[PDB]
Amino acid sequence: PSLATWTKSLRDQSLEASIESLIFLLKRRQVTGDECAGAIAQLLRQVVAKSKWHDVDQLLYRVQTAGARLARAAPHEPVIGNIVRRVLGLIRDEASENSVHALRSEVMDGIEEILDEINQADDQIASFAEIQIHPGDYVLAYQPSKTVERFLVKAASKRRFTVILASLNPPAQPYAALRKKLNAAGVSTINLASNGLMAYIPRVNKVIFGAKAVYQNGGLLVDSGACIAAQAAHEYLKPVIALCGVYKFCPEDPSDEVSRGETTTDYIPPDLVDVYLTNLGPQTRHHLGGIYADHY
Amino acid sequence: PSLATWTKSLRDQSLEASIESLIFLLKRRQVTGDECAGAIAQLLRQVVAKSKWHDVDQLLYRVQTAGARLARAAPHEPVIGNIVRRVLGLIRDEASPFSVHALRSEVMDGIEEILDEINQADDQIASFAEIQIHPGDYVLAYQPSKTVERFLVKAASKRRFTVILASLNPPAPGEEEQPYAALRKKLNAAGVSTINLASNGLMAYIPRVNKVIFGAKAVYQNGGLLVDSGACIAAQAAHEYLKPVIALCGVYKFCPEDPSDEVSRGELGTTTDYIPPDLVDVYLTNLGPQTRHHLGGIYADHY
Amino acid sequence: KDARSGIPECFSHIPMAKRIQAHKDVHPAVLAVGQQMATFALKDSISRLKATLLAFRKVIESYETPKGNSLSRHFVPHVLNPQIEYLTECRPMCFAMGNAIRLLKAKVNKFDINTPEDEAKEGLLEWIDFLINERITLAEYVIARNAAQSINDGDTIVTYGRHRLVEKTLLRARKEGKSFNVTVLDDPYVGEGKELAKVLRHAGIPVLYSPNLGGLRSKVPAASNVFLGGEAIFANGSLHAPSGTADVAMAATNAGAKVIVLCETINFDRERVSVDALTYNEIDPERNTGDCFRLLFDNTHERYITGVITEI
Amino acid sequence: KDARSGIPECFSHIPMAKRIPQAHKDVHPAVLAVGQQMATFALKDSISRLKATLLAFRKVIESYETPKGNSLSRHFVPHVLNPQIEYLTECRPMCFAMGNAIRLLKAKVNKFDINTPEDEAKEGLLEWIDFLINERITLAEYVIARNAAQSINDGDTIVTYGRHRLVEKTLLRARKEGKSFNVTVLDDPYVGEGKELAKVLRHAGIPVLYSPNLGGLRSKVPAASNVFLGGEAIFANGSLHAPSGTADVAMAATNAGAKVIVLCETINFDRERVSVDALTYNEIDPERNTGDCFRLLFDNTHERYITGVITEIEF
Repeated sequence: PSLATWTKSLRDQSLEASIESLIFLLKRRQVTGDECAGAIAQLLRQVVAKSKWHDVDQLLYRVQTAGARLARAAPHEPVIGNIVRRVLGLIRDEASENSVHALRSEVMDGIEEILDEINQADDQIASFAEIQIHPGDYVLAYQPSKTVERFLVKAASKRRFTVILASLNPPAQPYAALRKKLNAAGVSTINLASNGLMAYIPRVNKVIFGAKAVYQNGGLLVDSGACIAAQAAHEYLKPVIALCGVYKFCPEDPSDEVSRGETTTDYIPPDLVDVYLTNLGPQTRHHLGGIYADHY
Repeated sequence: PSLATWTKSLRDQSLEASIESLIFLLKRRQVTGDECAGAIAQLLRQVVAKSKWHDVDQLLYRVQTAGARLARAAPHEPVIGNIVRRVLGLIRDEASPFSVHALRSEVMDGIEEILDEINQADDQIASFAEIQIHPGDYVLAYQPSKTVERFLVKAASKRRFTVILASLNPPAPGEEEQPYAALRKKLNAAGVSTINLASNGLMAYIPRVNKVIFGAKAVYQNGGLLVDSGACIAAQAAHEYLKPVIALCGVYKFCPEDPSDEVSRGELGTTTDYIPPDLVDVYLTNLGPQTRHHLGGIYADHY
Repeated sequence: KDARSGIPECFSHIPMAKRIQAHKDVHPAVLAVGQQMATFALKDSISRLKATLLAFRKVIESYETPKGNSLSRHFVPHVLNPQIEYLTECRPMCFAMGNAIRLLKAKVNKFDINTPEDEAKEGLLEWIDFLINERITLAEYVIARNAAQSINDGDTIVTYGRHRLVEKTLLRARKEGKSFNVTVLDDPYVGEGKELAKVLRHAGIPVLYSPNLGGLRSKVPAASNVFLGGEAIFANGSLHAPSGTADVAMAATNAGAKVIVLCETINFDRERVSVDALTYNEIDPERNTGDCFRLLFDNTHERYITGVITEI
Repeated sequence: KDARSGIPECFSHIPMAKRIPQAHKDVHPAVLAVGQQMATFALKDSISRLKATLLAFRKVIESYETPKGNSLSRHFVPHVLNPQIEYLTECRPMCFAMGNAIRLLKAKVNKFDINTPEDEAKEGLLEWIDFLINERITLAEYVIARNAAQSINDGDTIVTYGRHRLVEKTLLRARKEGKSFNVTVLDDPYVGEGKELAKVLRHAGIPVLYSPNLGGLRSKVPAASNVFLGGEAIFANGSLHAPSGTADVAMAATNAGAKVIVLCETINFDRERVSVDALTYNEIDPERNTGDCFRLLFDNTHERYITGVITEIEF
């Protein structure tokens, strides 16, 4: 139903059972994309811990078979692939540095550092909120991700401003906990029950949303309907800010099909995005390319 | 000297003396905006009263001679020409077995109605202010003429909003007083927040404002504006951020032709600037909001 | 309580439909029609206009001038105006209603005391009939005609929500033997576009339906032609339309797709100019509150419109 | 209460020169001097500020003597360099050049170890300061001026805003190359430095048109014009941090169809920070702090309005 129990119990179950459970969770899709990255890292770490391997290439085979299965599980989230290849890169680096046990525990603790990097990514990003948001600002937060919500909260701790909450579809009320967790901080919130944001855009000062993925060209994978906000914002020259962790930075260009069409998720071309905010800092497209070199 | 005093002389003063006293007054540039138009009307009325005539043709001759002299006097105000041209039209449509006295008193009272239309154009325009300005709006009023100021004042009465005051040049060292103090206190009384910018160049502040408002000295057939200097920087800056640009102008300031290429360039005066029609989104008049295609028609009405 | 209260300050100036028994004497027709306006049974401006005109028509023929008075002095102040204001407090009037009313009162005050009652009343009546026939019915027929002739075989037509004129156009074009594809986009908060889709598929038109505006760039290609209807067109050339319209229009414009608006001349507002959606708008009666807020209409700049098709 | 009070809410976050409240701590006299000329606004160019600061720090370094117990790497940055830093920073908010140079300086300091002779550390730092001044500032200025100047040709009309050291030297060089051209100088009526630049150009023999303000801007920036602009810094996203009014001229030129060329040393390039609006990184005028009369020193010019950037880097 949820899986704090699974993370605690991940060690207890046979590796395969855990993998199947992870796949089921992915199919359900309940797990947060941000959370999704953490699960992949952890699952692969315990793969390394409990898999049958006796040389380095074996590691590469076992984490790629696992990672591939995990990739078929949730095609919608490409962060999985990134996490997998990052783990692989680490193993390769260890091999280059180069006996199974020492390698085992450096790979495992490397994965642990990936894990906690992922977990403090949100607050590290939120540290820039005070700079990006000014007093009296009007912020259109579209389908706010947990990254975005905590961004807005610590923006709220040191600034007084207004948040405009836009969602693609009506509830089958949204963001209640978030919106007066915001009013408590003294931030005004108005929740838009409109699909199509062209009417309200001139009144907001900037647009903020989380990204599920970032491609080489600067393209984004976002929630559906985020692109209408992005485009509407772009025509009125309102700054578009994407909140994304470095692990979500893809070394792949988008598929042509993805570029051509999305829905579940939508694609935003790089010309519609003015700022990428990451844990390492705010990065330009050129700088994005730069950290891609850093990341992989 | 005093505009009002010149008025007294006009009532009891010789026509020629009053003519070139109004001319000296125009060249000094003490007369501002709409008042100029009204003065022209008054003068033209007095022309008709004492204007050496026994048929319509010299009435037209002296109203055009005088009007030519006032037009030449102040090239920066083209409203003069407009007033003159309407006075002429007025004369020739009430030209048609009667004594001139009948014509003179009818032309003169026609000019009085020109005059009072000129005089309540501002309130008529301001009646649309509550509609154009919204609660919580941010309004960049650039170098506000009194037309703009009552627009804002009667906007203030029924709305809560913020006015940002921009001026082209810094206050003169002699004045030792920062500007629009009167406007700013009548605005603060109404509960309207005001910020006065000592900035040349408004690009930094434009994204934050919601709309730009300024008075126009003239409106041409093509939709071009003659404005105070530096209004164009506001208009363009706003245009790039897709901020609505609203020009406040009475129908009398509407010129019936496209601007001369000297005006279009910006060589006139330079105290005044030209704004091409693509930077102006709304023309607000006493009759209402008029837009580009519709302009050609109303210029026909005026003359 | 005050429905007006709780509206965010930015949107305070904006009018809202007040649900309303507890009314002044009014004609039964006007009562009915006004209350179908309150329920939002009729939200097309043309349907509202037509209903109002028929109601006013029966109001006119039931009217009998008091003895020792004139019809012209008596009718506008004591009879027509109560109907008008009742309607205004059932729901804020659309431009069509306002314009038609202004025209109607122009014809009432053309009248004089020496004008007998009998010819004046049916003067008003076939004035109403002429208005309905040539400014509404014939106008619709002609617009449908012209727009259907604009369509060519193999075209992909994109529309937003369900608009009466767009529907009549696509249907007419289909019965002319033309073959084309229609993409119907919808407001998930309204959802009428779905039933539009069902109608178009009943006639044999292939339809792709999207419940919302997500993935918009995908389904508004440069090759596509976008057909839109509205409530009115302002003097500066911008389109007053159901919310979400401007988004489709802009998306299409930046795709390179043609954006064609269909509109009757009765809906052109020469007098008023709007530069933003906030100047002339209406709040959703149920979503007035700050926790859940929605505006019924949006403004589409002339910038995003390729052409307008009318009867004229 | 305080000067900060009375600043409008939208602009609360923006820093302002509070000057000196003067009182001198254990700061170096050169640093003291430079700092109070920063307080006076005698030096308002980021490059002049940087260079003065570098000479001050240079004299701080060569007088510095390690305590016997302490090591130069361990003791100098915490107890010597930092006091200078905060005194200067509290004379006036630091421009990017100074910040960058400081971070580089301390980068070079922490490479140092306890087992390093102090003399070797000191003229390591000193030859670094000299190299920085010679190749980042002086030579850079020369090369930027030359290369930008060859872009100018006979019969051209050049437009510039205010007075910029790089622009002034570029135009002077261009005239000294025997080229004949026209310069239109636009000014901030609140600053008014352009007039002097205009006078200098006349002495140079270059005909020039002076405009005290940005009125009638459309008139004097034709599409044929080439506009040369200088600034204080360039952000990572490519936008120009410049004296107020710059973005206005840049846009006017851009939508006129005129080419916009920015002259800048690489020191001023900030690869870490991105600015999308003038409010993110700006400084308030100490005299125009009040709501009654308000002014911001800088504005942000989007890359949309920049045709090209010319720097010291030739290849």
